[PDB]
Amino acid sequence: PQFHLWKRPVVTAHIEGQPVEVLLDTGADDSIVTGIELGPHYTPKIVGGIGGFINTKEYKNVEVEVLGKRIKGTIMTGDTPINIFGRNLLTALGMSLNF
Amino acid sequence: PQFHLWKRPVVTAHIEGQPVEVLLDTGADDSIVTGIELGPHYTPKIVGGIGGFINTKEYKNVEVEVLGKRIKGTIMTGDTPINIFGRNLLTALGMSLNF
Amino acid sequence: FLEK
Amino acid sequence: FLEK
Repeated sequence: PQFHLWKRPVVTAHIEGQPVEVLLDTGADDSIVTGIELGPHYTPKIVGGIGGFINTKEYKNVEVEVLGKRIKGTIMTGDTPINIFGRNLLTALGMSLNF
Repeated sequence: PQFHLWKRPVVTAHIEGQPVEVLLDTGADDSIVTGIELGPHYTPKIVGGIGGFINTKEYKNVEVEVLGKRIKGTIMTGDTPINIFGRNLLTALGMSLNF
Repeated sequence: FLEK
Repeated sequence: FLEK
């Protein structure tokens, strides 16, 4: 199936049972989410974007249900203005950019 | 043809004859380039990203050759750390995100 | 993510 | 664009 990019490529995902709207982003290396609580077992990180950088919390082997499939992967949480699924999860969902 | 996303989706483009490496990004609304000079006929803009926002110069109807095709479109220039082609040009190149 |  |  595919996304024709006249609108933002947005889907609903469940992270450890919690539902979240996410943007599927090929220019992101990694994924970052806000407004979800995931535990004390994290490593501190900083990710850089366009306007500067932010502090994040990296969680490994998190359970994610999206597009009729359940995968486990790395998620960061931090003060992002929008939630992003980056290339790390898009490869796990078998997505490609086609032309 | 397609890009499998284990590596960054990067191509070379010619903007008004000048060659530039660009990242094809589905989470960008628009495109922004640096290190190219495009004229005094621009409108001032500010784009926001992850770490904050930047000042840009918006140029309309610019000539772009990429993936064996020549298209005209809107490009901004500013102090981006990487050059991005956003959804505005990816639709004009007939790209979709497939799964 | 980039927006105006 | 997002990176670590």
